[PDB]
Amino acid sequence: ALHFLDINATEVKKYPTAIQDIIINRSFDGMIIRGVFPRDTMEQVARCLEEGNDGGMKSILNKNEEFGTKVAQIYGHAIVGQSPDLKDYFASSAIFRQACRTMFQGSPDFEEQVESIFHSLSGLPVEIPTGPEGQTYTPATIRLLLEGREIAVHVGNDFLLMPAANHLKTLLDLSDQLSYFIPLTVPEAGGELVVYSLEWNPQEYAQMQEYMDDVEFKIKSNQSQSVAYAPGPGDMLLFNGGRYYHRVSEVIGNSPRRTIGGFLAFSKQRDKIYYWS
Ligand SMILES: [C-]#[N+][C@@H]1[C@@H]2c3c([nH]c4ccccc34)C(C)(C)[C@H]2CC[C@@]1(C)CC
Ligand SMILES: O=C(O)CCC(=O)C(=O)O
Ligand SMILES: [Cl-]
Ligand SMILES: [Fe+2]
Repeated sequence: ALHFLDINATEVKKYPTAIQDIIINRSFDGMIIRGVFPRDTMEQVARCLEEGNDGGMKSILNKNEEFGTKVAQIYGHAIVGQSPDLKDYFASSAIFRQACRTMFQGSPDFEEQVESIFHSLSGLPVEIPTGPEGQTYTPATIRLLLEGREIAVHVGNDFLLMPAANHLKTLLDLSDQLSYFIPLTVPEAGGELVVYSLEWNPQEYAQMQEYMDDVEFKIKSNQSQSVAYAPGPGDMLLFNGGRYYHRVSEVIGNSPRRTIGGFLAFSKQRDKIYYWS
């Protein structure tokens, strides 16, 4: 069974070892952190994406039509499924950061608030990784799930074994990568993070549709227990997506599910938190 804490964002400094407790000690598996961003800020950002005045965010929208209903539309390239050079990824990452910064209008700033949370939950400095030639990684991508669309089952630690993570790998501690996301908008029904009790195993691909099908088989071959979560707008769900297989259930109704999220992990020497998408 999976164990998620649930606290208000005001309390995050009282859980200074929370990230260590999830990744290293495994004393629990995730957290719902309520009101990390105000509801106003989330609505504002959602409007910016609706109305088009999004600081250039729509210029880096990846519809991912060649994968159908099993993925989301992603603003900015995610690290998943990129060429090891990451040329396109770094181009969109740069745009994502300035666009995100623009839409949040320091109310509060996305990166500052997210870093503040991760800092309070670890007592560590928090940074966005840097590429071989100084290129910024993106701190997040925005995931848009339209009606009928879901996010196929997968697990995060597989991503660190993909060619696109070749640089990241060198910066990171080999421990579990956590996932985080914050809903900007929630759907009328469905669109729940469903986490399975099945654990990723290092003793058991890189092409994407091939990967998704490989995991869906692995999920159907085990049929293990699951729990569903549906955090509200502005709530951060932080959990061990690296270890536990999970998906996002089909979005029911016309209201799209918009999340801003990514991943975080310890640096090589466990003296820093990196976060990215
Ligand atoms: C959606 N989504 C992302 C991952 C993703 C998948 N397949 C894709 C194909 C093309 C672009 C992205 C993906 C999987 C099912 C691994 C998706 C997991 C969730 C992601 C937001 C992770 C960056
Ligand atoms: O809902 C999202 O944006 C991502 C869901 C997910 O797979 C994760 O949090 O790792
Ligand atoms: Cl993941
Ligand atoms: Fe995930």
